[PDB]
Amino acid sequence: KNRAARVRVSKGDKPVTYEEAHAPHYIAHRKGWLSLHTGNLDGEDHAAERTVEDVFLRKFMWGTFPGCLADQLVLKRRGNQLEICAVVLRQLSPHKYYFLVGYSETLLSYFYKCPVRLHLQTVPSKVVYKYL
Amino acid sequence: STDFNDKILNEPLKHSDFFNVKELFSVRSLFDARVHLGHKAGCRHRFMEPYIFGSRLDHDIIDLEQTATHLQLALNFTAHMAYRKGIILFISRNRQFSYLIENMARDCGEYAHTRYFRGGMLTNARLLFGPTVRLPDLIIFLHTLNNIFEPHVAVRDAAKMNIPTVGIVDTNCNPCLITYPVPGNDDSPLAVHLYCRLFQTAITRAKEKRQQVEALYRLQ
Amino acid sequence: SFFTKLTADELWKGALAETGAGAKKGRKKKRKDLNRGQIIGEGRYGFLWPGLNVPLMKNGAVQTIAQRSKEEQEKVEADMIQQREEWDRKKKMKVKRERGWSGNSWGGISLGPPDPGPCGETYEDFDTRILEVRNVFTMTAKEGRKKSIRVLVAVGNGKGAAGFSIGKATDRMDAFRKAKNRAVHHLHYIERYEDHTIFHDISLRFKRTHIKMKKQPKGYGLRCHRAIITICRLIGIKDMYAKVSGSINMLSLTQGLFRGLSRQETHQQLADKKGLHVVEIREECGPLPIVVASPRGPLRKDPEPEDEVPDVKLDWEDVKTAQGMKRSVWSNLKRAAT
Amino acid sequence: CPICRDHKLHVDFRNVKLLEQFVCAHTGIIFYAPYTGVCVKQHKRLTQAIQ
Amino acid sequence: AGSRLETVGSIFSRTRDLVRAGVLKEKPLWFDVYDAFPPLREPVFQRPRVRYGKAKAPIQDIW
RNA sequence: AUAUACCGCCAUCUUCAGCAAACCCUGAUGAAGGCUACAAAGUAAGCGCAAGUACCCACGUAAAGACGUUAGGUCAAGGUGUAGCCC
Ligand SMILES: [Mg+2]
Ligand SMILES: [Mg+2]
Ligand SMILES: [Mg+2]
Ligand SMILES: [Mg+2]
Ligand SMILES: [Mg+2]
Ligand SMILES: [Mg+2]
Ligand SMILES: [Mg+2]
Ligand SMILES: [Mg+2]
Repeated sequence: KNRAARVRVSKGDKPVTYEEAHAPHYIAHRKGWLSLHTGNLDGEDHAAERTVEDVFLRKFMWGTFPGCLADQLVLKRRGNQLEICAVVLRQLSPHKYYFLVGYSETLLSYFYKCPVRLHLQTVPSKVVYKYL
Repeated sequence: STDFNDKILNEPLKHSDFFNVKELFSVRSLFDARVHLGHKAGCRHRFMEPYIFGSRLDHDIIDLEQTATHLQLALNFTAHMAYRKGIILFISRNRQFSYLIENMARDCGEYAHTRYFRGGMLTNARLLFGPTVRLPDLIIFLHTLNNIFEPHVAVRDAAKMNIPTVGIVDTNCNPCLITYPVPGNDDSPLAVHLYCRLFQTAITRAKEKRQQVEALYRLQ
Repeated sequence: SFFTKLTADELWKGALAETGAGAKKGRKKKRKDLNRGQIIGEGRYGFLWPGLNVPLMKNGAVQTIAQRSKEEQEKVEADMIQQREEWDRKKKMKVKRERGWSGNSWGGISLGPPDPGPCGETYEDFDTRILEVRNVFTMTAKEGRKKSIRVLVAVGNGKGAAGFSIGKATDRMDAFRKAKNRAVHHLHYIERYEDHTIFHDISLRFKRTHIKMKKQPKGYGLRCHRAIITICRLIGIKDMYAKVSGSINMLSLTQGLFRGLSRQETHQQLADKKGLHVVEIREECGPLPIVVASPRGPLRKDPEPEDEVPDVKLDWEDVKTAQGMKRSVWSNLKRAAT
Repeated sequence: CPICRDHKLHVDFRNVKLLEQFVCAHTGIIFYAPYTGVCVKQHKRLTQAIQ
Repeated sequence: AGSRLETVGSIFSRTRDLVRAGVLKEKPLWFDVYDAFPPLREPVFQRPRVRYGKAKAPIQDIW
């Protein structure tokens, strides 16, 4: 039986978001890609560098906003600008959210030599698409 | 409001026959309607012996003497429930009279279930209709046997749910669990028509009397 | 390497092995929270960042990046250790469960009032007692030796209303819920003489279970099988003797007991049936008769036959006890209050 | 036992309210020790106090 | 709630007993009507049984 | 070392349409069972199938294929529990 990125059924007790609910074979069918950049297009270079940068960005944001991330990030690249659009929880105080946003922006900008804008969309709780 | 509700509800219970249902039928009328013809002696159910006048050429004769009193009580109870605005649900799996019973119920402003009785329609009502559904306050079996001659499961379900049941019990029917059994024929069109007419008349009389009494008091 | 790091959820999934080949048929560890005891912005270096882990404004002005002394950081570490220990102790404590008929037996354990009904009906006056818990199995086509919990629960209000229900479920709490909810819809009403005992001696044999219940005076207590004691407490019976013989299957005993108690005939019912007064002779009250129940209808003028010798079948055990020949060492032992 | 677990419950012949709890109200017989769980010493004290 | 033990007593008996015990907070709509005009036979359940020995149906032939 | 502790990704029936929580009922309230359409106690959210989608149609091929079985494979993708070496 297939296991890749599938949330196995339960007694209607586990909420799941759109991304978690939809399985890999739905990519580009019912769900888009979490990262958008020109690396993977035909005849485009540095896909490996973009992939490594994206992996580090995810592992960094998840640890910097512990538990505060409601759903996976969305990475967008335009020229050199890097936009990290995140959906977070309305638990941590706005002062701490702003401090973390500024810290992350500055550190990522100085680490990857490109402007980085971190956009936050706050929700009361993890969005529930269906109960599995 | 307590005095108003008391004089509206308890008052008819002070009278032996508040709706004069006795005028709706006579033993001669039942005999003409053929209420007295039962099934063969072989098809006789053990609990219908007290209501069988005898056997004529291996065919049972339901004692219309007893049927008269039983129908008087059943019609009085039905009229009281209709006056009190309870929900009356007619039931019959006889496909011949399904349409007639449905029309009679729709005309008298009461409910009818002549179709396949899905399981749990009474015991599981709070799930099959919503937690706040209201169950029938009286169930009237124009035919207590299903289409395989076993007792209609609605009889057992109503007994479980504490819903009083008026019911026409033939010689092969089981009258133990029917609250008000009216021993009589249930397979002839004349008998079925007489039963439907009597119950419709009783319900309409009760409702009109209820409205008249409400208006009479509220005018005061 | 950093790129091999995973999340706490995946790590705990891999570690606890909650799922696996063994767990399917039952062929030790438990999860812990490693994020509760943390404040965003606190690290081993003991840095104080304004706006994240220390207040941003002090004296109405922005604070500066600071660092706790070595000893101050050690103090914070000791405080964190103390909080961790307190949480660990709060987990170490255990519930002082009241035990039923035995320390590790479910029988006699109280499950509390049944849940309120869909129509807002409340049964807070009721109490639920577990009488049996079986781990019934049944081979399946693919799942093999499936495991299920069969539960029997008695629900009663101590005022004559009491019923019992069977509960089937894979989860024990699910079975408890099912049984204690299904019981309230199957309530009997048990007539109690003087609201403390049955009206007359009851002899019955439900299936292969014989029940011999003897009416007893006030203060006699419940000298009955433990399940019968529980059911009597639920019903509202305080004084009664009861002996169970033959198969003592708990479900059979419960069903037969409820049948007999429901079928008992009241003094008023007897008076109406026989058209005569019901007279009670109490030894403590001397010859003074007490008219416990009288008929509603016309009292009979017939004095009723004064039989010289009855033909009722006598229980050999009862006759033996009356004659005193019963030497059973176990009979009439001193036992805790019931 | 019940008496030894509450030092304020002093068994004296004047504490009739406490003594009445170890005597059957309906028959006036002092409960045997296993009925209440009282140790033998406190049961003997209770018997003497009730008498 | 009610008492779905249709095989124990009659609907009237069960309803009356629960009301007396206080389980049923309010009497059902039909209770008073029934009490005022009870049927000739209490609708107590009764399991049917076949006549085995010399017992026979006391049904006379109409001649 | 341990796939006989696991995650992770999978083989397998599967070229299957069943799995179903929560209710209700039957069996005297036993394990258990719940089927008759000119219908007789089943109702079922959810998952799967299906549907929808890619390829060239609406076809076909892909994809998908639940719950479980074989303690099926992988400690040698990587991580991880346990145990073990640490000149
Ligand atoms: Mg017929
Ligand atoms: Mg122990
Ligand atoms: Mg394996
Ligand atoms: Mg395969
Ligand atoms: Mg394929
Ligand atoms: Mg498909
Ligand atoms: Mg293996
Ligand atoms: Mg191998």
